[PDB]
Amino acid sequence: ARYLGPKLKLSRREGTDLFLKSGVRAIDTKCKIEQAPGQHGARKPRLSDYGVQLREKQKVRRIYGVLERQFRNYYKEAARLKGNTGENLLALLEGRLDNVVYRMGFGATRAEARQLVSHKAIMVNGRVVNIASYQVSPNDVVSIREKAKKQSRVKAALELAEQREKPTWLEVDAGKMEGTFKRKPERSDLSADINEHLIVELYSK
Amino acid sequence: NIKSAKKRAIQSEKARKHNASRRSMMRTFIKKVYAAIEAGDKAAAQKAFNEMQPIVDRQAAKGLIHKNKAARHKANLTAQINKLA
Amino acid sequence: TSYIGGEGHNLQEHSVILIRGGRVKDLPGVRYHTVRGALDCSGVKDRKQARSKYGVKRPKA
Amino acid sequence: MVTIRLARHGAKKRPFYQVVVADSRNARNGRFIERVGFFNPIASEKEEGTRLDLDRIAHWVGQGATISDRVAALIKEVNKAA
Amino acid sequence: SKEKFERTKPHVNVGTIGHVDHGKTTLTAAITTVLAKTYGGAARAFDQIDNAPEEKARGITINTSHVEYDTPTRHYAHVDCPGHADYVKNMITGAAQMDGAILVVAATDGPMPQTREHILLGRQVGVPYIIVFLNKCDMVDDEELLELVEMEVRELLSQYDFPGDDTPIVRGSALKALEGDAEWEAKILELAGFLDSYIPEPERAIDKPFLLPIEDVFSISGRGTVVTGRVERGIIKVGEEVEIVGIKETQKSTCTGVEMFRKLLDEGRAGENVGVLLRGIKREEIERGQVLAKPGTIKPHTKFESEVYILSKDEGGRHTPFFKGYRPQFYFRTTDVTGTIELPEGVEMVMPGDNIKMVVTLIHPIAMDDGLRFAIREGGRTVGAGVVAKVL
RNA sequence: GCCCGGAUAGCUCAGUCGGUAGAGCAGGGGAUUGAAAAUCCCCGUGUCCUUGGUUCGAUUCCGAGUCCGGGCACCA
RNA sequence: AAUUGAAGAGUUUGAUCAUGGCUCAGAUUGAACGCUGGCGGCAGGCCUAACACAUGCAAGUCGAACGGUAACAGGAAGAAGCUUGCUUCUUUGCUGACGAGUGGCGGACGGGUGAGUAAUGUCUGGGAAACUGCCUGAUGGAGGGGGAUAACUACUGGAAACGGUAGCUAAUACCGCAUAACGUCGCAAGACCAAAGAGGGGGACCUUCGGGCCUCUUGCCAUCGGAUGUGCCCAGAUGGGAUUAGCUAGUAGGUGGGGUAACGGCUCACCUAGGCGACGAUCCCUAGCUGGUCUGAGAGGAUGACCAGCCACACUGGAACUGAGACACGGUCCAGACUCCUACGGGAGGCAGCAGUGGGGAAUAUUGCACAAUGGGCGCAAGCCUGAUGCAGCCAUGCCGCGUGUAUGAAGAAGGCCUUCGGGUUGUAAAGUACUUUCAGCGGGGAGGAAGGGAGUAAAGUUAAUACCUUUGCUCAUUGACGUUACCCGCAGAAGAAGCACCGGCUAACUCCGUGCCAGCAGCCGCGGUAAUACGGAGGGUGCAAGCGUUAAUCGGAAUUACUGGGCGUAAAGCGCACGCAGGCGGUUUGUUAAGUCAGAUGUGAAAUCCCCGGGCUCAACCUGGGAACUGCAUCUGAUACUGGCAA
Ligand SMILES: Nc1nc2c(ncn2[C@@H]2O[C@H](COP(=O)(O)OP(=O)(O)OP(=O)(O)O)[C@@H](O)[C@H]2O)c(=O)[nH]1
Ligand SMILES: *C(=O)[C@@H](N)Cc1ccccc1
Repeated sequence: ARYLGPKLKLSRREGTDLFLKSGVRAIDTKCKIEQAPGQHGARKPRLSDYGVQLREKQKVRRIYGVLERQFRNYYKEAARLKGNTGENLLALLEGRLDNVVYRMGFGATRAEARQLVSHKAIMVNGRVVNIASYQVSPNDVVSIREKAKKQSRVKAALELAEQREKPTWLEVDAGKMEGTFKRKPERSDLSADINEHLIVELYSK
Repeated sequence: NIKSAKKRAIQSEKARKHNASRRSMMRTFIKKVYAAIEAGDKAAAQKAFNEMQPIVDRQAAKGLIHKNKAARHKANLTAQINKLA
Repeated sequence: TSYIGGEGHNLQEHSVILIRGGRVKDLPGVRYHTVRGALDCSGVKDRKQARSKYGVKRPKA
Repeated sequence: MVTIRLARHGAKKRPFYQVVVADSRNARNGRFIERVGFFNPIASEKEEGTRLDLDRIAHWVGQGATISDRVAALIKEVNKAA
Repeated sequence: SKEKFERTKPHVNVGTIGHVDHGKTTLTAAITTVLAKTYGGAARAFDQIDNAPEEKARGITINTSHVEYDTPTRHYAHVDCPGHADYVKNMITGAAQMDGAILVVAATDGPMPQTREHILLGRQVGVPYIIVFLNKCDMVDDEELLELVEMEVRELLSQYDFPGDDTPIVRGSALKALEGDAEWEAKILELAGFLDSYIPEPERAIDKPFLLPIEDVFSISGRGTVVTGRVERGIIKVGEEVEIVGIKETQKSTCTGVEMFRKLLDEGRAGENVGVLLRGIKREEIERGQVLAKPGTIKPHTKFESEVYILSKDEGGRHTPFFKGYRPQFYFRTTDVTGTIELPEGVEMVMPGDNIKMVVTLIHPIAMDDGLRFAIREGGRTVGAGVVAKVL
């Protein structure tokens, strides 16, 4: 289900960074970005209508790593929600536990965060959840199991947490390895560089 | 067939000999009453009618007739005796 | 009538095969391809691309 | 014979009984007259687990409804005192 | 199915070898009737053995009929084999089940090459003991030449490294004993008596990885296709998942039936003459020549080395020494596979009577083992009798 | 397992009661042409399915085996 | 909170704009095939041959109905060993219980298949000429006698199947007599009609020493009910074809008899001469119907597998009996075909019930475990039967979740590939190193689905009764197929787990080498003729993922069947013209009826599924509560503008 291959080559095809290898290094730089998406990376792409909205759709999927079958499922759920379908989609895609624990700083990157998820290292509301597909509800608290606590990996990931923007719809402790979800994400509180407008239009054909 | 519910087979044979025999005797009394009506003598028909009356009543109560048919035989037969006289 | 797919085959008057649909637009009347990979119609030899068609298995080496 | 029996519904290994009034000569999940409520033996300490329209049960027993002892046990477990 | 097999007597698997019209079928029938007086459980006749239309079309045995009878000290399962050159196929199937064969030798003629051919494969299949039956002695009353014909039987085993002088000489009339001539029926009792003193108990290693050859293929209605044979090594129970190796790909199936002589059995073991029912397999998918085995054990090979002893024309083999390229049929327990001979350097003319070796590569993939004794035939006659030297 | 028929150069058949294998339909190689029809110039490419035997010598004599097709069975 | 929802591109031509078919991009399925393939949860899994079938099992149960008990275990009398009660053991229905038989009840439910059927069916909504075991409510009765048979003995036909002759005995089996009513017939007088006892316990009394008697549970008969089920009738709706135009004679209707639980040509006798039909009868072909599923913006089109209601059938066809109910899957009789046994005279049998097999087919599963749970049958009950069901095995068939690891890693290697031979690229990719361990594997703990039932005991009731019995609590030992479970903990170790199609435009993604209108590719435009982004390979890249493609099938795009929502002078398309019936539509004024219409109310529109807000399985799939919806139909009471009817 995971890409589990060249985790940084994905950012090369889209020309921008996707935080797959933020890590303990400030700026990557040894990735050869923007000059070569591949072997013929110097060639200018035609960029047709269908393709440009496809690259917009595929960019967000490389962010969370979710595949199409589950992403199509997320679309219909966002479709059956009242209000703005396009704005609903980013609320759900930020609701995944691995993404939430990523916002807490317990996970270096989303890929590193998913490891904590499946290895039952995360416990929310006294309930350990292994499914990364857990859509977090408002007003709850997340944490780490004592045996899976401070085992040399989550500590350094906490150091990476001070170099991030730290979202405002949730809160972390970082003193006793704890975190709490206050409210659902607002469209004005996210990265703002990612577009979801064309993604709605691709699934409408 | 090889099923111990084959009893209902030989029981129904034993039941039909009984039932058929009793229903044929009930019908011959109905034939008996008509002959008097075909004769014209109301008194003979009167006598025939009053003796078959306690017969059909006893058969419907035994579950042989559905009680409405029993009533009709006593009914239309009396419809004959008034038209006769 | 039926079309014979792939490069080289071995059918001779018999050898039970399988028939699937598909017009080819070159041979009038022909509307069926022969399912290469099934029954006594062996797959083609040495085809690494699109081996789902022409019944070539994944290399045993 | 009109009875107030149950009806197995739900998933495999995860049972859910639906108390219902039906004809005794019909299937378990077949035709009936009307449901009365439900039974959740695999429930928890949430807040629910059983809802029996005790009035509707009584409206049929007057007509001649024969309650099955599993359901009658639930009537005794929905206790008329509390 | 009914009647589970009771293990009250030491079970032995025997059979008969001989010649066409020597009375093997007649004797097997006569054997059961004589045993019928001490235990009425067989009482088999001639037609009980020959059950095929062609067998009653020419009065000969072409198929292996199975029969069993038990003495108050042991239990025996006899096999009636066909006695023809073109019927040597079913003959070896019956020979593979023998812990000990019996020679039906008519004292009227004696040692015919076809009779020698029966012992030749017997030595090559692994028959340790053979009790001889001097049959048809009812028409040959010249006791002088009775001993003369007995002497030639003694020497034929002798030149083929077998104790012919130690072998129990049993006279008898298979025909008169079948009708009831007590004198000849006593011969059958002498046959049964010597049967309990010349046959030891063979060791069956059931602790070894399960192996089971294919003897015959059946298709019981309402049950599917069942296959029979004798378990070489290992054990099997109902519901045991196994696999089969044949001349083509390995197929999987689970055991759903363990029977012996149309009678039930819970667990199958090595040496017993039992059968296993495959799970949902067609008659077209399974044919004579394959072999059952334990899951993930044997991969079919295609080459091996083998020594051999070639017969002569006056022995049953050839009279003309051949060259490279000659391809006779390599016979081993259930096959008639033809293969090309890759002879070693130094010999160009394999003269009839050689004890030379060769490297064999077959046209069909099959499961084999080191030290397997087999024989080679060609054109309707046996040409070789070798041993698997080494697998490659 | 048994009993027969096809197994003959790309394809279809003839040739035998031993003597160094044919024909037809083919198809193909060159000159002309952008490339071909056509025209002119030349044509066999064969394990007689495989293997052995009675051999001065086997397509044909005897069979075994494998492949395909067609009949009987047998029924733990 | 309860439908916030509609995309287009390629091809006619030298080029263009229309018209117009053709084709693809999407989703889906009871899927098949090719390749590959780790686990798990929930569902589905013979679409063709309604083709033929071995074997096991699928409906039995009641002694609290009876005569009996052939067996099993006791009691009791006795008998032999011999440790004089330690054993052996012939009888005895006297008990616990119980084969075979009589009788009661069930077997018409449950389960399967979809052949037939185009309306005798189904669906929507009504209606009256009905019936209704078991359950439940009301009022009474429940008195007294007789005659047979099976089982069982004797004998005996037949191989078997399967009986026969002569006798024995009981009952909740059968048949009377008595008594009858708001019950039946009739206007009424009157006439007539029912039945069955067993089970437990016990004081006085009574004891032909069977027992009566008292009392409690249950049962029996009648009548009116109720509920539920079932039968019947009407209206509307429910396929294609008009190259099918007349069809029907018990047919259209009336009268009388018979018959049906009930109405009727349902069936007969007489008379009348009619009935249906274009808003489509008969005939031909196809098909189970609906709730629903899929698709679609909706309207619609297609479809009817699983789940649920209804109808039809049981090897083919036909008939009838029993019974409340069948005019009957594991019932009966006959005929026919197909298998089988045979002692050749004569008989056995129906898997479209769970499995299973041959065979058909592109293709669809184990001759498994249990009655622990739910439901059903009988029984007072304990329990017994239970292939319904609960579970398991097999299959990637579908849907969802999870895994094949995370971080670090520049000499920016090797090798492969391309190259302006500079180098680029594969590429943080790998190795090395530091951590982690889900699920598999192995080893221990360990939920819940379980409600009850049985024995003991206390109390309140019924009663002469502290008894029996019933109800409400308590106590002990417990009932678990799945099951080496769900789940939790521990240990070893990156360890055991990534393929599939594609890359000319359509439509996201490329070069080289090799083959040269050869081989092959292909959905369309079409490619290939010696410099191929389209053939094959190689490297790279793209999409998707334990699945990826292919084919078949459906709707969509297709406004190319246009009701929403198309056109007809030249593109396909005005009949040659006109008259005119049915039909359709119709100026204007007043009144009126209130049908259509519209408002509101009522009953109904089954449940589940679809939509909304919540809850529980780690989440989801899935299950589930309430609500909404079910866009339709019938009735009632009103409104009178508009359409229609009547009248001036
Ligand atoms: N007089 C006599 N005749 C015998 C005797 N034994 C056998 N026979 C006859 O020989 C004939 C042999 O027939 P089979 O019994 O089939 O011979 P076989 O040895 O089995 O030969 P295959 O059938 O080829 O295996 C029988 O028909 C008998 O009549 C015997 O001892 N005495
Ligand atoms: C099956 O019964 C085997 N045990 C013996 C057998 C009998 C007949 C044919 C083949 C095998």
